[PDB]
Amino acid sequence: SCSMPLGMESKAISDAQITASSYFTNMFATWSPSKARLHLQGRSNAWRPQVNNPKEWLQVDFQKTMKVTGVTTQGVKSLLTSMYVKEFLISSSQDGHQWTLFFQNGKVKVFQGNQDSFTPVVNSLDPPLLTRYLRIHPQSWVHQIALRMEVLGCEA
Repeated sequence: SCSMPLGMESKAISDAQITASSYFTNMFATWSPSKARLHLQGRSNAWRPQVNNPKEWLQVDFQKTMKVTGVTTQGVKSLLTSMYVKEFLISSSQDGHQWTLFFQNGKVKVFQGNQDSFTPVVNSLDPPLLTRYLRIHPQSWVHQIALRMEVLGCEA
């Protein structure tokens, strides 16, 4: 039951609720955090940080506690170039300042993400997170960090 899309694609999570450490901008496109939406089509249809390094993060504030049972991620093709995140970490917070990394067997879980530019990949959170804030941390990528995502779960 608890595997409903929490609103990235459908826009139930509005633009103001999605933030990042940085985003890439130029006069061809604006790859803002609010473009990080599963299946989004268009000119600048993903989040890209301004630099490619593992200190970058994308954040979603659900604005209330949600039960999170999984995440779906996708890359983008732009200007003939596929860009996707291959591996990533998840952290979560209830307040927004104190962040807990998602662990498995007593250390940080490294999620295996995408292997192409348009196939969505679902990763489960076991045990599920009860959380207001979720951050995704790119650890490895092909060509450029690029993300479109969905969060899966239910109300709590």
